[PDB]
Amino acid sequence: AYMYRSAFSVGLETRVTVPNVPIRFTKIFYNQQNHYDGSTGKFYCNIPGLYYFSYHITVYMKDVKVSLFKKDKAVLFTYDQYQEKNVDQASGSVLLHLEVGDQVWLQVYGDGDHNGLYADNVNDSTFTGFLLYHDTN
Amino acid sequence: AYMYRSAFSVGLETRVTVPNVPIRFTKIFYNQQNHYDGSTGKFYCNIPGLYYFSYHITVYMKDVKVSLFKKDKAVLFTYDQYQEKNVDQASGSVLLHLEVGDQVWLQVYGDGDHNGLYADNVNDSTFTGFLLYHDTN
Amino acid sequence: AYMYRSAFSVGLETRVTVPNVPIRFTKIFYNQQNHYDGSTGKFYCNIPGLYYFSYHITVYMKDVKVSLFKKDKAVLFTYDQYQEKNVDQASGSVLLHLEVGDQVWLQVYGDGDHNGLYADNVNDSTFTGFLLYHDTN
Repeated sequence: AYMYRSAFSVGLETRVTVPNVPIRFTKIFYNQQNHYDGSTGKFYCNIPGLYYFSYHITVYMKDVKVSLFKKDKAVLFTYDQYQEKNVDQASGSVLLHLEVGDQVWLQVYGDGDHNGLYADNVNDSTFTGFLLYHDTN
Repeated sequence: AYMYRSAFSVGLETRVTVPNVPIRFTKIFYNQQNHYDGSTGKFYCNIPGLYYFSYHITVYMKDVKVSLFKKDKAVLFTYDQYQEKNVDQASGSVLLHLEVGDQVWLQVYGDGDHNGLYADNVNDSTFTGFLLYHDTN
Repeated sequence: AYMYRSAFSVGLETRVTVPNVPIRFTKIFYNQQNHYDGSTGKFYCNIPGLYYFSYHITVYMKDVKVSLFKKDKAVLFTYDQYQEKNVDQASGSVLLHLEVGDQVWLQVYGDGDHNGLYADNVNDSTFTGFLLYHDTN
């Protein structure tokens, strides 16, 4: 007996250094409905309703700005004013009503043409989302 | 066909500098049931049950302490020790069981009578909450 | 009528200084089904399904690494790079599918043998989780 379900939880373990593009998380904690696509780093709404989104990422670059995108524009914009060195750790959560076809993803902005020396890492960056409430009916 | 639903997600983009008062988030990501009131900055429970709350805010002041209030007292107290440059970015999440009429809001405390020069900003601070489980019945 | 429900939200206020062991949160914001055991500091899955987990903790030690465990292995590994003052404030969220018997808990690692002088504190660290989707049936 079918139930309107949609959720995904994905990570990176590190590498976030490319700006202006959708961050493509490939570590899958959960993506049963395959509504999230690691090839594009985008979540595709296949069920209209209220979704909850949450992310915790580590960005390796200077003056980092994080944007959570819905459809084609930034709906959430993070600019941690407490950025030290060339590493930024941003997080956020929000509820977004989505229609079928609506896309949601994360994107970073900043300078990485002058990054110091890397390190061990093994630090999980995550992007999660799930359908809270299915629309009308 | 009615369903016990209650959720809200609101932000500010910036303005939080006044302490001791409910932070009035006015940017509405979601507030369909209008259980959140931007005039008071408080969420009003209209359905008894278990609620999840989550916030990510940036506070412009020193020696900042953040409190999530339920009814009339702080249930969550955040005093990040990682403060420096008079810019505190506190976050938190918790599950609270609420009864009809219970109010929930965020409140900050600190010294804002010696803040340096501002900046571009454009940094979303958010307050989100949703009914997870409706009570008994 | 029975509803497959399972959620918990617990905190500490301060203490986390001992590494390698499951953090025992004892402040109960919610633990109605008693699925979280404050004695062992572990959540026990009593209902198979999709769970959302969220945590915001403050660790008092140096070179702090944080791990969210599922059953016996670390699922999430948080190694905040912007650490200082021997105080690490880590947070994370993720969705995990669990089977009955599966245990989930938080554990920290790091050097706490030589920490500086404490302070007021009163800083709520939290560990929360809830069943999102009950399994098949």
